Amino acid sequence: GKCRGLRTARKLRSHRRDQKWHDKQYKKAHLGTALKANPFGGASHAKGIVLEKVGVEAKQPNSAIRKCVRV
Amino acid sequence: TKKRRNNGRAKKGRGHVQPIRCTNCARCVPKDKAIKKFVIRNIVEAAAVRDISEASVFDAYVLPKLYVKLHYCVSCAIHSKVVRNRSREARKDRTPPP
Amino acid sequence: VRMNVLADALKSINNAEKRGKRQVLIRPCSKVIVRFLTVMMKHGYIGEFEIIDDHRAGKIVVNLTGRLNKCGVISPRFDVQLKDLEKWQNNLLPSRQFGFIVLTTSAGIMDHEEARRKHTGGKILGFFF
Amino acid sequence: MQNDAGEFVDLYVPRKCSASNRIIGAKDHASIPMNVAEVDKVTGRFNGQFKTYAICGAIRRMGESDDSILRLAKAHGIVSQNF
Amino acid sequence: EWLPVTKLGRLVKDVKIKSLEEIYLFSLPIKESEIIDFFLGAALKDEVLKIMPVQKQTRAAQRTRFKAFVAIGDYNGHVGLGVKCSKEVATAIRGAIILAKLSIVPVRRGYWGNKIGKPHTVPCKVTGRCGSVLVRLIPAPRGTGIVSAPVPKKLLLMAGIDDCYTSAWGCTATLGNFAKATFDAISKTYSYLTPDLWKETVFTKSPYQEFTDHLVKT
Amino acid sequence: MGRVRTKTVKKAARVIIEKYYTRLGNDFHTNKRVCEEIAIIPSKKLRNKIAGYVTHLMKRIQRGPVRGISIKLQEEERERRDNYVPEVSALDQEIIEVDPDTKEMLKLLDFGSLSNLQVTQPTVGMNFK
Amino acid sequence: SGALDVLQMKEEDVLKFLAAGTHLGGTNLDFQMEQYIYKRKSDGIYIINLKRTWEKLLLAARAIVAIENPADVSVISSRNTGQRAVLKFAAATGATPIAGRFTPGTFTNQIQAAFREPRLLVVTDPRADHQPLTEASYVNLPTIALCNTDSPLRYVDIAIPCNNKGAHSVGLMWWMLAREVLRMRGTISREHPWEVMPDLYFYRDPEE
Amino acid sequence: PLAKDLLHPSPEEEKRKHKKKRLVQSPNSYFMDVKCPGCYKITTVFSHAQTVVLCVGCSTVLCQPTGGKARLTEGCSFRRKQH
Amino acid sequence: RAKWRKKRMRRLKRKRRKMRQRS
RNA sequence: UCAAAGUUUAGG
RNA sequence: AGGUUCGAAGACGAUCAGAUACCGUCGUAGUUCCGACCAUAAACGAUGCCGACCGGCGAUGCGGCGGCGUUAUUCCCAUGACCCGCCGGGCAGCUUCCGGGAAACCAAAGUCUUUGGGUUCCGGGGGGAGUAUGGUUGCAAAGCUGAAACUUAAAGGAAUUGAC
Ligand SMILES: [Mg+2]
Ligand SMILES: [Mg+2]
Ligand SMILES: [Mg+2]
Ligand SMILES: [Mg+2]
Ligand SMILES: [Mg+2]
Ligand SMILES: [Mg+2]
Repeated sequence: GKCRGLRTARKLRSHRRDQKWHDKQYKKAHLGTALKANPFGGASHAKGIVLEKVGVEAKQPNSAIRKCVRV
Repeated sequence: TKKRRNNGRAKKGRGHVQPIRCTNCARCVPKDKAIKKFVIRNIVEAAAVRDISEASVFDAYVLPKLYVKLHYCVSCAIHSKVVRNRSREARKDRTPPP
Repeated sequence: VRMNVLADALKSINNAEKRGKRQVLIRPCSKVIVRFLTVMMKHGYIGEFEIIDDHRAGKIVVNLTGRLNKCGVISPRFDVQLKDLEKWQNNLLPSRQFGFIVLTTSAGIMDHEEARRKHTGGKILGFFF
Repeated sequence: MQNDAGEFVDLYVPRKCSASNRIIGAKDHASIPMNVAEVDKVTGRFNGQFKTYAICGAIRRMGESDDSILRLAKAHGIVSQNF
Repeated sequence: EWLPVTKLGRLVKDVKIKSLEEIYLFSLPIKESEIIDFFLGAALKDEVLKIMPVQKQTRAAQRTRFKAFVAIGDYNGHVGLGVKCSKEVATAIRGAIILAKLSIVPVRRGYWGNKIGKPHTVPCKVTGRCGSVLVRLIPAPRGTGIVSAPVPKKLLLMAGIDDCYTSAWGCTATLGNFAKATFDAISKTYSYLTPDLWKETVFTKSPYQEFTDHLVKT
Repeated sequence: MGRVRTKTVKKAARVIIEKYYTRLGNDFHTNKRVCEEIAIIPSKKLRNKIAGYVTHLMKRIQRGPVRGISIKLQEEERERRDNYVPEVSALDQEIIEVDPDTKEMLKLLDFGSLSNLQVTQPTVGMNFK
Repeated sequence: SGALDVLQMKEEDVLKFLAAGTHLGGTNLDFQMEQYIYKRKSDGIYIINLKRTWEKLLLAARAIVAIENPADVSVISSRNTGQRAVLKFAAATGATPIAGRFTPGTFTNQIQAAFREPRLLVVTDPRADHQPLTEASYVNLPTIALCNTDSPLRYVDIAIPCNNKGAHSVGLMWWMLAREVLRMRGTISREHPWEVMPDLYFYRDPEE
Repeated sequence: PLAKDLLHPSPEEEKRKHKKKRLVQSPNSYFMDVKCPGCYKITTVFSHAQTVVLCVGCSTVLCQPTGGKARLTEGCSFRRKQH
Repeated sequence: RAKWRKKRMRRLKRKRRKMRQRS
């Protein structure tokens, strides 16, 4: 079971520390990784110039063209 | 799901057993596993027994018997119908048939 | 190993009460055990017990009366600061009406209510109701 | 049950097993209240008044009811010193 | 018209037992649904919590039949939680109501701290669980309301529990199991053996004894 | 290779015989006509069939009792033959046999009546594994 | 029971018990029944404290007597020893018998033809008469039962330690239970003997 | 079951326990005052001897110490009575 | 099959070790 | 007292 | 060092549309012994280790204790082999409304919302992936440690009715 005792604090708090990385949402937000992969460099929106109107094709159970813009 | 408390393999307190080559498929099997008929059997059988009793020299005479321990593996045991399958309840009856 | 004695004693009497016993024999014994059990007696949860001296640790036999729901123990023996005792009794007893939190103190072993009266924090031990 | 005024409340007050102080529930349908008749002393012969004992549904199914009943009798002087 | 085919029912019809509190006391099972409706005439209201449609597979397509979780309660000390499955939903609901009626139970209620007025919240922190879904009720102070999920809130209201803090864990989403858990919690509210009890019991006759001369009907 | 009687025959036959045991007999055509009068059997074929089984139970009855039927005279005969009382067996003459383990039994309850004491049997080894 | 003066042992009763052999129990002792035993003999047969038997037998009576209308003491045998005895007991006592093939749910189903809601059951052999015993836990039905060494004491509120195997002892026990429910209350002396023979209650294995 | 006087257990069910599991942990063993036939000196042997006990005159051997209680040499009587 | 996908992967790793040892 | 028997609209 | 048997590779014979496979005939490494590596398996009870308590029943293996009768050996002794007990701790079993559990099941997987005996390891939708990358170990084969982008609404367990 758990470490539980009274001068454990370190083991307890450090074990939590090591595990927090196994969380998915947290590793996203703490390894820089995703901010690097964001085109919107950690941003709510981004201005960008259109350079071709591209029809996207929808995923199977729906059939439809989705008219996107290459920015 | 775990089909049997046993695991069809009466082991328990060992963690290794010597194998057995099956007396049919030649398959390898744990000894603690594997269906095992012991077959004592009159050599001559019902048909000729009286024919040989007639035409034996030795007066009266008790014949012999043929003694064989088989070692059927699971696959083969079921095929030859040494052992049928059973309902989940009837699986837990380790008395033999008569 | 046999690490904390109190914690197995109370567990022994809680197991007994659960199966509907009349008396129950708790094996290694202590001051603390006898002080905890007496507190449980003063509020009528367990009946009058006795403490068999072998010339060693000792044993204790305790007569129950089916009033004792759960009698537990808090390891570690955290150090409750009287301010904090309200929180404990919220998240440890079943109601603001019965149940006790026995915490050892300068002043001695007792339930929380005596400790609040005597205005004396001290380390937690367990609880019963 | 009483409120702070001393006025009783709570729509009833449950029975409670004679052999475990264990409150016999609203819907414990394996319970028993068992009337056991007394006698006059000089003649035997059922004498009006009873001795009653409730038992929880748990104890019965545990298989411990008859020992517990037998113990309750011999406290109350129905039964007479089995030894 | 009611022709009671039980012993208990016959007594109730003859105004012999004055309250269903007497029936509860001796754990005599209520079998006939007329007894309960008689004793709780009005106040008793039936709220269809959910209609889950089940089904099962035939060689010939599939059989589909419905399942009506009814609760029932006086908003004043008694609640039931009947379930019934039928080929057509109205029949499931009519049967569900009757099954709730057969398993209404006397909810204890308690005070919070200061013990004044009439009991309003729950006694001790009772819990009740069923098939993963655990429901924990917690006694709460006046005017809080029922801090709870929809299903329990509707059943707890029916019990007549003005104030309650609640927790749950498990697949609460299984409405039936979540109602059945909350039911087991408020079932237990009486069977918690507080000091408030403890007093050695009296023991009385039980209607089957008292009116055995009436039941040998003359 | 076929003709079993249905339940709709068997029942009618059974119920007929309960009531009109006396009228009915061994010959078929006799009771075939009895079946007509006492019972409103619709089809002639059904009648003919009920009667046919009715003979067959009559034959069975004339040779001990049948399980699924109540003939009034047989029940009265059963009542006379299960309220028998001989000169009594639970006294078991004078001299009842007893063991030393069942002697001492009596010494605990204070007795010394006419009962012969005898054992030898050394613990054999009960059943076989 | 109160084996205090009037309803004490007497020689003539013990001698009947010994003849039937209700003391001579079985080989398999269940840990509930240990309570009601003197010893185990040679071979392996336990012996049943006949005082202890009496006391329990008397208790059962005081329970059956407290039942204020005798007809709502149900009495049951599934086995072919008690079927006659329970029938004669019910005649003697004024009870209702359920001799043979107890229909599952006579104590449940409002609906049923053979619906009954008694205040007490009196079992023969709780090992065999097990369906009614369990139904006695859906209804709030206390129980008497003639238990052997083996007989496990599930649900039985007041066990009578006997030789429920042998038909004699079975009969004898029923006849004894009848005497004392009759004697306590009814139209029997105790000083005088009883007109009814115990041979009445015994099962007749096809003989004539 | 459901009720056992743990403080007043009967001696028929204390001797049938383990030497440690009794209410007060006792021993199962004893000293014996061994006589022997020739040499009149009465030795004082312990039931579980483990040593091979030679006499005080040192002529004979008293006990061949087995696993259990020691094996006394044929004509060698003895008395418990103590403590 | 899992076992064979491991063999696949261990052979392909072996090919990658071999490519990179050319530099 | 064990031959061979692979496949199955995108078009709801 | 050795090489009977079997037998990856390989070679033929069959079977098949095909069979580089299953069946048959050969047959290398290996299969064995000695001396060095390797360090992984469904290395499984898929169940960490110590400690406590909480129901029955029969069995079995070791040690001890007690007991009337057997076999005997020779005339008792000592026996040893049976017999019926109890104790301690073993491998397991059946049994139950112990109590758990999503359950199947488990006297443990119980004594958990009435949550705290101690302490280790360890998981956090499914894939990518035990991949890449470094570091390290190995003669090697490999092992240990071990990401990410990108992808995706499920994948998964137990159990029910069907169909096959
Ligand atoms: Mg292995
Ligand atoms: Mg080949
Ligand atoms: Mg591994
Ligand atoms: Mg686990
Ligand atoms: Mg926890
Ligand atoms: Mg993941």
